[PDB]
Order: sequence, then structure tokens, then C-alpha cells
Amino acid sequence: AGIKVFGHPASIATRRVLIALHEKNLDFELVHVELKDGEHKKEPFLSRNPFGQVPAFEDGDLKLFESRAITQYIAHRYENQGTNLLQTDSKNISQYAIMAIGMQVEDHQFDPVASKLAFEQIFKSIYGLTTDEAVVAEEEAKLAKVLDVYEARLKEFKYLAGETFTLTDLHHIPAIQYLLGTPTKKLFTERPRVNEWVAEITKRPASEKVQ
Amino acid sequence: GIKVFGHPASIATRRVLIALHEKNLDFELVHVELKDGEHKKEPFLSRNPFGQVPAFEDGDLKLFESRAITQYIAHRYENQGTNLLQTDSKNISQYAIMAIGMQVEDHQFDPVASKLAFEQIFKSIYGLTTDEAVVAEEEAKLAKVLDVYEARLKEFKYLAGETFTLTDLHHIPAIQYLLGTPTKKLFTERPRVNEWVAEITKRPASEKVQ
Amino acid sequence: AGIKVFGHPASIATRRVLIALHEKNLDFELVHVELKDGEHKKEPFLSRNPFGQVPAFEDGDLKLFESRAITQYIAHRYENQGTNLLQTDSKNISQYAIMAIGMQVEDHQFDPVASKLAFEQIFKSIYGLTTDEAVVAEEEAKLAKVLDVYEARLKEFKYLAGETFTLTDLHHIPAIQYLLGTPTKKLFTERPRVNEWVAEITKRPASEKVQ
Amino acid sequence: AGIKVFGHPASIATRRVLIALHEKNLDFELVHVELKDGEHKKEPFLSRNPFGQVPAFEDGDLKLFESRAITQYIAHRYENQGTNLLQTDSKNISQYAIMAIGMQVEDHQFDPVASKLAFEQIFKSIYGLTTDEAVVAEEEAKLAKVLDVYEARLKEFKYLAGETFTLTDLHHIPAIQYLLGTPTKKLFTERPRVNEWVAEITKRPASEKVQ
Amino acid sequence: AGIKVFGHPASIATRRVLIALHEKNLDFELVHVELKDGEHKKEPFLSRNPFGQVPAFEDGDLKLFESRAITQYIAHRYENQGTNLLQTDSKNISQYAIMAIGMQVEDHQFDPVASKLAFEQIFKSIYGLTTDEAVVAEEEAKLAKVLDVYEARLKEFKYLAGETFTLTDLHHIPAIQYLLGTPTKKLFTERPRVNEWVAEITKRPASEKVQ
Amino acid sequence: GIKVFGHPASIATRRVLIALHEKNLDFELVHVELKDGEHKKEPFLSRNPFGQVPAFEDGDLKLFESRAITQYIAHRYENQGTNLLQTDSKNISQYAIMAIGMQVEDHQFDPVASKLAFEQIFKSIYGLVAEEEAKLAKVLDVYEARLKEFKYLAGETFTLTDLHHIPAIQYLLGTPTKKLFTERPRVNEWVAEITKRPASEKVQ
Ligand SMILES: C[C@@H]1O[C@@H](Oc2c(-c3ccc(O)c(O)c3)oc3cc(O)cc(O)c3c2=O)[C@H](O)[C@H](O)[C@H]1O
Ligand SMILES: C[C@@H]1O[C@@H](Oc2c(-c3ccc(O)c(O)c3)oc3cc(O)cc(O)c3c2=O)[C@H](O)[C@H](O)[C@H]1O
Ligand SMILES: C[C@@H]1O[C@@H](Oc2c(-c3ccc(O)c(O)c3)oc3cc(O)cc(O)c3c2=O)[C@H](O)[C@H](O)[C@H]1O
Ligand SMILES: C[C@@H]1O[C@@H](Oc2c(-c3ccc(O)c(O)c3)oc3cc(O)cc(O)c3c2=O)[C@H](O)[C@H](O)[C@H]1O
Ligand SMILES: C[C@@H]1O[C@@H](Oc2c(-c3ccc(O)c(O)c3)oc3cc(O)cc(O)c3c2=O)[C@H](O)[C@H](O)[C@H]1O
Ligand SMILES: C[C@@H]1O[C@@H](Oc2c(-c3ccc(O)c(O)c3)oc3cc(O)cc(O)c3c2=O)[C@H](O)[C@H](O)[C@H]1O
Ligand SMILES: C[C@@H]1O[C@@H](Oc2c(-c3ccc(O)c(O)c3)oc3cc(O)cc(O)c3c2=O)[C@H](O)[C@H](O)[C@H]1O
Repeated sequence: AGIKVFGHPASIATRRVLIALHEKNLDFELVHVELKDGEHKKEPFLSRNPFGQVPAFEDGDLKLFESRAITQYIAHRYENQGTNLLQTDSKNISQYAIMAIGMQVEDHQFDPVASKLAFEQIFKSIYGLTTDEAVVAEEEAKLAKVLDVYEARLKEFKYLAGETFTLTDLHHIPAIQYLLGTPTKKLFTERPRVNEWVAEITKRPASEKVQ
Repeated sequence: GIKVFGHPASIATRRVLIALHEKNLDFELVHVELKDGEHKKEPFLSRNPFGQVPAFEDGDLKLFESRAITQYIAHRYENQGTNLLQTDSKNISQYAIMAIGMQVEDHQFDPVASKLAFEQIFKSIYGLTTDEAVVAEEEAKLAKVLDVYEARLKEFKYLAGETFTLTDLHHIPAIQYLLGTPTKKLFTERPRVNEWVAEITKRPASEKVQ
Repeated sequence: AGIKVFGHPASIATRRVLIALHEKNLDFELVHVELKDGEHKKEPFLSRNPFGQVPAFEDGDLKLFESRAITQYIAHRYENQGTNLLQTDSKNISQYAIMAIGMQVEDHQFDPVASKLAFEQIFKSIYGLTTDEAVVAEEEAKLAKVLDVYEARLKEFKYLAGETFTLTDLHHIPAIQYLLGTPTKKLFTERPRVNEWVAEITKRPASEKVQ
Repeated sequence: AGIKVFGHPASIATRRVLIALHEKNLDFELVHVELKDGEHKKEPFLSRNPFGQVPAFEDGDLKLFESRAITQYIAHRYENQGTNLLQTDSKNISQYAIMAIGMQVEDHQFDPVASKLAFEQIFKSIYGLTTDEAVVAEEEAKLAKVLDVYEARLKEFKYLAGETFTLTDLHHIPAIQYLLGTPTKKLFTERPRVNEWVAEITKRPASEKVQ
Repeated sequence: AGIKVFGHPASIATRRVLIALHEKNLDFELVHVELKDGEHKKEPFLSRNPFGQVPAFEDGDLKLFESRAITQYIAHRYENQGTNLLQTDSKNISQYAIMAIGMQVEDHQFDPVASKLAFEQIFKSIYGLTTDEAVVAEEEAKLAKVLDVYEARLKEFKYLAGETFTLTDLHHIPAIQYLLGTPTKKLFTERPRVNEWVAEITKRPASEKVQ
Repeated sequence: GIKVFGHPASIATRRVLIALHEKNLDFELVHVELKDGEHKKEPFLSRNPFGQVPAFEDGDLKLFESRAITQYIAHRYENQGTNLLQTDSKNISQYAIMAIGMQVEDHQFDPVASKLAFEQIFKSIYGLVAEEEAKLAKVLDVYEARLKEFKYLAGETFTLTDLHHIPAIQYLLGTPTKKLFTERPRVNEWVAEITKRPASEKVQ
């Protein structure tokens, strides 16, 4: 009954879902999955996601996993409450496609790089493992290319899909929150439109709630 | 009209081509010469700054990312040819189920399938020897994905439900390649997966790009 | 305190030092080196270890690094307090050599394998990453060969250097603590003298203090 | 009947043969072998080359494989037509040996390095993959040494075997064509005699026919 | 000043040259290059071969390197003395091409595998290293394929290029001599026509002179 | 008496041999035929169950692990030949400083030096690096800084810390990796001194 998120409050992909829920002012329960104990690779969590990755999700009888499938469900199902996470005219197909390009680009070009950066520089550090400086340099060079594209794009429009905040922007927030606490920060601050964009999306109340 | 900027052997290009054929749409395939690095040069970079085929045009609308393109095609031309969305396309929960499968193809299937094709086909063109360790590690991963698919296909005829959708369509080009390799066994040894592969690969739109 | 340890409490090599200090009932400060902030790759930590790795160590004016150099120093400098970590007759050179063989074997044969097993099964799994089952199988086969040697050895003597607990046994403890929380546990439990040895050394109060 | 080449028009080794045929103004059929479908590792291609490598070749009843055995056959069999691919005085044994050194050097020192560089910088990109910048730097250093030797050699003579274009030069052309579309280009252009040599051999009509 | 070979008497490539010289009954000096002291990577040897590999070679004013360029030069320059190392009718271009296929095959398919097998099983011991049994198994499987092709070939003809002993056969001898002192021997003796071929070419006086 | 069970080319065997020569000790080198897998068979396995050269004997005492052996030699025969311990061997802090260097040689230097030697000697000789040279440079920069303060790695005298590096260095001096040593002036002098020692030249 109601909306439940099965995840961990430090997980990037879990935070994606949490931010979208807060943006919609939805009530929900966060059910804690203990990653340190391998609970995500055990039953019963495996029956909610056989790939053993947080988050999983429930809205009544509907059971989901994959953060970006979940956010998009939220954005459609609860379109008319709270922040609109779709384009202003959500019935405009070409505008939806432009948002979709940006979502694909986050998923394929931004996230794997940002993830590796956060893993090397933050998560390894929590367990006393040493950061591989070569992976960091290689991954920062990649991220700089992605951010150069974003810079050009943000010269044209206030946000990545157009003039309003959407899922394209939202999906970047958790990884960015973590990378702002690392030397990777410079890559965002040295690009002026990227920097303003980061400042706006991270100061949103929904973003600050999960931080 | 509709133009696709890509290469006819490319997995991601074939994704778009199959969707266009399924909609019976006319279009032009404008060849991008990957062997000459044309995808990492202007003017192709001005269509996709990440230098990856395919890019796409429908009148004034310019796109890239194969799965954004296919979805656009499926919505813009919803009412002609094959329906690539769910039967009731206005049902939001049903759309979310399709979306899970599309995410799963992208994150769990495609990177593994793409490594298996690289090691067993593409390395052989060129001078290179297939790393049998990568092949074994990747086949074990693929088996886990296909076990999930098997369970799912016991419940429903296709991956998103009772009808062929983008979730199935996105898998076709990688599968077409892997059927020419010993990885074939992973599909054939799983009966519902095997039937599913036979159905989706024998579709006329699939055969047109082969 | 006189004695300071510069490390991280989850680090295997740091725990080696901590256990030795506790065994000697020494007072000391653990100074937590902030790996996430790159503190280990900055002055003043680099003046304690130019290779930028944890732990480093101080006893008055004496500055050290390398966990096994530190534990040995502790064992000699504070020989006649708390547990004896050297051989019963510490002046016996041949007996010291037998302990030294075991310490070398821990360093070369045991530690790199145990480390990789912990990384693949614990560190990676907690994050998003999939445990490479091939590395696990290859490494477990190596570990089994080591533990077979240990089994034969523990049929002759209560501990690895002879009849008493020494640094040879102590140096294995932290890695073992981690591997007991993984399926690699079986390799220890399926060997009866190894199993009794693991049970004894991990139930020591000094071992439990760092867990 | 007549000359047939069994290969693929993008293949470096196939192009070697094609260029030699064009230089002799020979008529021939290119029979396409579908490498993407593994046709080279199946019968009937395996009966033409049991090592499953393109190209294979036929001139009437004579069946050959190995690109450099084929080019040499072409150069002798059809010596007196089109471009002379042997030395001016082809009966001069010491001059032949000098050409033979160069051909060996292309095969052993140039080709494996040039191949790797093309793979890392062009072919990996076609598939997902990322170019390993370390391999590129290691291989470019190797290529630079080769090209330094070539530079010295080209200060004495117009081409690599002497004053005329021969098989020694011809065998380099296909790999060079690919590397001119990569940043490795600089290694050629930064060496003035190498640069002029590359410009000459790539602007030959036979070279341009296969491009 | 006559024929000089600059190399080392244990080197496979040097032995190639020595055998050809002995087959021609030529007088020559072997000038020792001390590999263990890096003499091959220093002047004056580098001025004979800028790639720093034995052997180099001299016949009067003519300076050469690459063992197979040298053997071929010897076979042409001294064609009409001692053993003919070319085909019976050396003016027959198709017959030359058939010998050339076999020479290419020895270089590309046989030599790299045979050379690894000799390194793992014989020469690793010279430097105090242990034989990698996995490399050995992988390489023996490759060598078996090559030898199966050779077996088929030798059903048709007494030697690899036809009815008479040529450079194709000669180039295999040194590697084979070494592999006959290893368990790899079985691959040759398992195959009856290969076995008779090995027995014939290794019992030649010129072969025995370098052993 | 003293016996060493190993192979004369083996880096770890040479470590032991050098220490014996430095102490002017008589001993027998009993060859273990690695090419024939003798190290992975009985009776060698009963001297070292891990099947690695060298093993060692001094009367009834049986040892393996080169660095355990060198240290035993340095203590058992402390007062003869070269002192391989610190000048004041009873000084515990000074021993610890030598111990840091021995650990550093084992963990930071040896694995890198060993890879470089085995890739290049052989690439150069039998026709079969950049990542490893970068790692080695870092280690050698630390050594350079250290050798500005003291004549040797543990202090003012030659000790086991220096000795343990010798065999790998001997091999690397026959490769282009030589430059990493020569481009660092204090490292270069240190290498020249430790490799010209008679005990080092005896095993070369
Ligand atoms: C609000 C909806 O937005 C758009 O539908 C699309 C949707 C979509 C519709 C309903 C859902 O429950 C859902 O999760 C996604 O998805 C798209 C994804 C793409 O990658 C590209 C598209 O053009 C659409 C696409 O056009 C359309 O404008 C549609 O007419 C409208 O009902
Ligand atoms: C102006 C467009 O920018 C670039 O494409 C991107 C688009 C986009 C493409 C086509 C459109 O019609 C549109 O309005 C936006 O959107 C992006 C969104 C992101 O979040 C990130 C991106 O890199 C792009 C991104 O790279 C391409 O150069 C495109 O062909 C060009 O038309
Ligand atoms: C029947 C469902 O199977 C699994 O979810 C999947 C679904 C799915 C299906 C129907 C549902 O009502 C639903 O909530 C989820 O669909 C998939 C599609 C794919 O292409 C691949 C998948 O891995 C799943 C996939 O793993 C999950 O274990 C889910 O919790 C369970 O209810
Ligand atoms: C009885 C002895 O066992 C084995 O050596 C080991 C020794 C050792 C050698 C000589 C002795 O007198 C002694 O009491 C112990 O100690 C070990 C300690 C470990 O932690 C691990 C080991 O593998 C050995 C280890 O393998 C060897 O087979 C040795 O040569 C033999 O004499
Ligand atoms: C000038 C020559 O350079 C080197 O030999 C080569 C020769 C060559 C040897 C003897 C001659 O009389 C001659 O005119 C050229 O030719 C080459 C050609 C290539 O295409 C590549 C090479 O590396 C050499 C190559 O390395 C040798 O160091 C030789 O000592 C010297 O005479
Ligand atoms: C019987 C022949 O075998 C194969 O070619 C080889 C030839 C060869 C080709 C055409 C001829 O007319 C001829 O007399 C010999 O010779 C070889 C010699 C070697 O030392 C190694 C080889 O693999 C072949 C080798 O593979 C090819 O399959 C060829 O097409 C076929 O005609
Ligand atoms: C000669 C001895 O040296 C020093 O003992 C130490 C020894 C040691 C003593 C006797 C032996 O047979 C042996 O093989 C090693 O080892 C150490 C190792 C370290 O890593 C750190 C140390 O401080 C000592 C440490 O201080 C001490 O100065 C001891 O007082 C003295 O008897």
C-alpha cells in the first residue's frame, strides 16, 4: 500500500528516485537495504530485482526497478502534482525526444564516468583502499569532454532539455552532489554555465532533502 | 523526410533501421565511413558531438542515440505499421514495464552482448586472437541475463507483455551477430528464449537489415 | 600519547599495528587520515611516509611506516610488557629465523591472495560492482595451497612459529577477520587445525578490539 | 582463369596485393570474403589458406596466399609490364638483398606496430571501446625509432631500397593510409624526408585506387 | 675481407645463417656478440643493425641483418656451390612462390610459437625463472595445428616446397633442434611424415655442425 | 656446514649468495633444476613446501625465503666479515629504520624491478615497460631524497637494505631502464658503489 522505495540513502541511483518523489511532494516509505551486509544480493531483495541493484520500488501493486524507469513512471503517473519533471508541453513529441536524448546522454556518457570517479575518490576511501590515480585522470578527461558539450548546450538554454528543469537535469544530481566533495569539483566550477546549472539544481529543496 | 546517418553493419544503426521498416516509413540511409574515422570528423560531429552512429533527422528535428530515436519513431508514427508501444499506450504502468525492459537491455544485455561479438567476430577481422577468458566471463554474465529472460517469457509471449515492443526490438541486432558465434548455444539451450529469438529474427523488418 | 598511529580503522595494515599495540596494553592515539580529502598524499603525512600509504607511526621522535616493520619494533621495544609477540627465548637466533620464515610467507603467499579475495567479495559487492567469479576461483585455489601448508604445520605445533602466539600469527588476523564474512570462510573451516587456530587468534581480546 | 584475389577491400594485407596488381596494370577479379561472417574461417576459403587469413590468390592454376609472397610473385612474373617493383637491375643480387632487408624490416618492425596503432585509434572506436593511451604512447615510441632509421635511409636515397620505388615501399602503403587519418600522422610529418616519401607513395594512382 | 656473421652460437636466428653457410661449404668468421652484456644494444653493433638484434652479417662491403634476408642472399649469391637452397629450377617463378609461401608460414605461424615453447621450457631456466604450464599448453595447441598442415603437405612432397630440401625447410631447423630436447618432441614424433622430415633435416651435416 | 639450494641466475638465490660472500663464509651451492621442475617435486618440496628457490641449511637449521635467510646470516655471523646490520646493532630504533627500507625493497621496488627485468632482457634477447618505469621512477625519487641525507638507505653504512636490491639492479643495468638510475645523481653513486663490491661481482 502506497509508495515504497527499497534502497539505501547513500546510493546514487536510490537518491535519483528520492529526489523525484520529493519534487512531486509524494508521501513514501524508504525501506532500508543493508548493502554492507550484502542484503541486495540475497532473498528477498532479489525477488524485487534479480540483478541485485538498489533501488527497487512499489506503487500499490506495481513493482519496479531501474532508477530511470522509476523516475519516469513518477513523472507521468503524478504529472500534475508538484514540480513538472516533463517538458512544459508534455504532449509535444519532438520536445519529449529532446529530453530523451539528454537522458540517454546522462546514462551513457555521464553516469559511468561520474560513478567511477565517485568510487575511486570517495567509496574506496571509506574502506581504507587507495585511489587509482590513473583511472581518475583517464575518467576526468572523459568527464571534461561531456561537460564541454553541456557548456555549449547551456549557452542556448537554461537547462539541458530546454527552458525548464526536467528529468534530464534531475538524473545528474546525486552523482554531482558526491563529486562536489572531491577534487573533480574543478571540472564543474571552471565551466561558467555548467557551474550556474550545478548551483541551481543542487540548491533545490528536493536535492537538499537527500543530501 | 527522414534520414539516418550511420553504417549498415552498426548495431545501433540497425536498431533505428528496424524500427523504421516496422513502421513502413520511407527514409534515406546516409553512409558514415567508420573505417575512415568519418564519425570523429566534421560534419558528422555537428550531428552528434560524441561521435557515435547513428544520428537522425525527421524534417527539422535532429536526433542521436538509437533508443531515443526508436522511441520517437514509436510515438510520432504510433498509428501506422507495427505498434512498437504497448497495446494500450496510454496505460502508464504498462509503459513503465516496457521501460524496465529497455533499461535492462541497455545496462545488462547490450554491454555483455557487444563484448562477446567483439571478441568472437570483430577481433577475427583484423589480426587478433579471441581472449577465451573474457568469452567465458561474459557468457556467464549473459547466461544470468538470459535466465531472467527465460523466467519472464514463461509468463508472457514477449518481454514487456503479450505483444512485440521496443523492448524486444532493441535486442535484435546484437542477437543477429551472436547467432553466428558459439554463444548461440546460450539462446538455444533455453527453450522460451530460443522461441523468442526465432520469432523476432524472422520478422521481415529484422531480415531487411541483416 | 607517546605513540601515534596514522591510519584508517578499516585498513588491514593499520589493524595489524593496532592489534600489536593492544596486545602490549600500550596507550596510543589513532589519528584518522582522511583518505577522501587526499590527506595521505599531502604534507605532513608524506613526511611520515613518502609513498603516501597507511599506516604511519610515531613513538616519540622515532617515525616509521610499513605495518610489519612497526609490529616488530613494538615487539622488541616493549618486549617485556603484555603479551610476548616474539618467541619465548627471543635471543635464540634460529628460533627468530623460523618466525621470520612465517612472516615472509604471510607477506608473499597469504596477504596478496587474501586481499584480492576481500576486494572481489566485500569491497566491490557493497558498491554496484560485480564480483569476478574467475578471480575468486583462481585466488581460492591459491589460498587452499597455502592453507594446506598451514594445516601440516599446525599438526606439529600449536601456532605457526612454534608453541606460542607470535607476530607470524598476528599478521594474519585482520585479513582473516574480513574473509570470515565471505564464502571463503569454508577454506578455513574445512581444515581442522587451521579452523582451531583461526578460532583462537580471532577470539583474542586484542583482535576483537579492532573488529 | 585469369587473376583472382580472395579478400576484403578494407584489409591491409589485401590492399598490398591490389596495389601491386594496379601498378602492373593487370586485370583481375576481387572476390569478396565476408570477414564479419567468419567466411575466412570456413570452407571453402580454408582450402585456399589453411590459416584463415585474407588474402588468397590465384593466377590460372597457381594458388597462393601471404600478401608478400603474392606481391613478389607479381613483381617477377609480370616484371616487364607497368611499374617495375623490383630494383632497376633486377639481376643484381646484392641490390636484391638490400630490398629484402627493407621487406623484412617492414614485416617485423613496422607492420605489427602500425597495426596496433590503427587498431587502438581507429578500429576500437568503431565498436564501443576506448583507446588505451598507454599502448598508443608505447607503440608510437617504437614507430618513431623505425621512422628515425627510415629518415636516415631516405637522406641517402630517394626510396627505401635505393633510387626507385620498389616492393619495400609498396608494402607500407596500406597501413600508412590508415595512420594518416589518426594523430599518429605527426610522426610522419615531423620527419621531412619520411614526410616527402609518404606524400609520394600515397599520391600514386595505384595507391589512390584502393583508398 | 670475406664473410663475417655477428651473433651468438646459441641464438636461433644466428644458427639459421650458420646452417646456410655450412650448406654452401663457405668459409666465414663467427664474431661473438655478448648478449648477456647488452653488446647488441651498444655501438658498434648498432651500426650493423639499428634494431639491436643478432645476427648481423658482412660479405665484403655488403652489410646485412635479418636472418632470412641473409639466408636468401647466400642462396642466390652462392647459388652454384654446395647444396642448392633454392628450388631445382630456380628460374621458375611459380616454384619460387611456393617456396615463398612456406618461408612466410615458417616466419608467421611456426617461429613465434616454437620460440615461445623453447623460451618457457629451456631458456627460462638460464635466468632462474619457472615454466608457465598454461603458456606451454596454449602454444602446443597452436603448434599442433601448424604441424597438421605440414603433415598434409608432406604426404604430397618429400619436403615443404617440393621434392628437394630448400630454405623453407632450413629455416625451421634451429628451433626444432631445441624443441627435440623438450616434451614438445611428442608433437613431431606423433605425426609420421613430420617425424621423418625432422629426422632427415636434423641429421644433415650442416645442421649437426651448429648443434 | 652451509648449503644453498637454488639456481645461480635467480634474483632471490643471489641475495643469499651475496650475504654469504660478504661474511666470507664457505658454503655449497646445490643446483635446483628449474627447467626440469625440480623445485615443484620431492625432495625440494620438503625444504620449501611453496616450491620456490632458494632453500637453505646451516647444520640442522633448515630455512627458506631469501630475506629471512639473509637476516639469519647477518645475526648468526654478525661479528665476521662485513657487518650487514647497523653499526650499533643493539639500537632498536636504528634496526626499525633498516626494517622500513627492507619492507620498501620487498613491496615497492622488487615487484616493479622484477617485471622490468623479465620483460626487457627477454624482448632484447629472444624477440618477445612504460607503466613499470613510471612506478620505478617514483621509488627512485624517494631513494634520491633519502640518499641526500645519508650515504646508504638505512644510514651511514651498507646494510641488508642495500644488499637486497643488488641482484635486480645487476639485471636492470643491462637494459635501457639503466637511465632511471643514471639520471639521479645520488642513486647513481649508490648503484655504482654497491654493484662494484667484491661480493656483488662474485655472483654476477
Ligand atoms: C505525456 C506524453 O509524453 C510523450 O510520450 C512519450 C513518452 C512517454 C509516454 C508515456 C509514458 O508513460 C512514458 O513513460 C513515456 O516517452 C517517450 C520516450 C522517448 O525516448 C521519446 C519520445 O518521443 C517519447 C514520447 O513521446 C508524448 O508527447 C505523448 O503524446 C504524451 O502522452
Ligand atoms: C543543437 C543540437 O545540439 C546537439 O545535440 C544535443 C541535444 C539536442 C539535439 C537536438 C535538438 O533538436 C535539441 O533541441 C537538442 O540535446 C542535448 C541534451 C543533453 O542533455 C545533452 C546533450 O549533449 C545534448 C546534445 O548534444 C547536436 O549538435 C545537435 O545535432 C544539434 O542540433
Ligand atoms: C514479475 C516481475 O519480475 C521482475 O521484473 C521484471 C519485469 C516486470 C514485469 C511485469 C511487472 O508487473 C513488473 O512489475 C516487472 O519485466 C522485465 C522485463 C525485461 O525485459 C527484463 C526484466 O529483467 C524484467 C523484470 O525483471 C521482478 O522480480 C518484479 O519484482 C516481478 O514482479
Ligand atoms: C619441519 C620444517 O617444515 C617446513 O618449514 C616451515 C617452517 C619451519 C622451518 C624449519 C623449522 O625448524 C621449523 O620449526 C619450521 O616454518 C613455517 C612457518 C609458517 O608460518 C609457514 C610455513 O610454511 C613454514 C614452513 O614451511 C619445511 O619443510 C622445512 O624445511 C622443515 O624442516
Ligand atoms: C646505411 C646502412 O644502414 C643499415 O642497413 C639498412 C640498409 C642497408 C644496408 C646496406 C646497404 O648497402 C644499404 O644501402 C642499405 O637498408 C635498409 C632499408 C630499409 O628499408 C630499412 C632498414 O632498416 C635498412 C637498414 O637498416 C645498417 O646499419 C648498415 O650497416 C648500413 O650500411
Ligand atoms: C595443396 C595446396 O595447399 C595450400 O598451400 C600451401 C602450399 C602450396 C600452394 C600451392 C601450390 O601449388 C603448392 O605446390 C603448394 O605450400 C605450402 C608450403 C609450406 O611450407 C607451408 C604451407 O602451409 C603451404 C601451403 O599451405 C593451399 O591450401 C593451396 O591453395 C593448395 O593448392
Ligand atoms: C641484534 C638484535 O637486533 C635488534 O633486534 C631486532 C630484530 C632481530 C633480533 C634478533 C634476530 O635474530 C633477528 O633476526 C632480528 O629484529 C627487528 C625487526 C624489525 O622489523 C624491527 C626491529 O626493531 C627489530 C629489532 O630491534 C635489537 O637491537 C636487539 O636488542 C638485538 O639483540
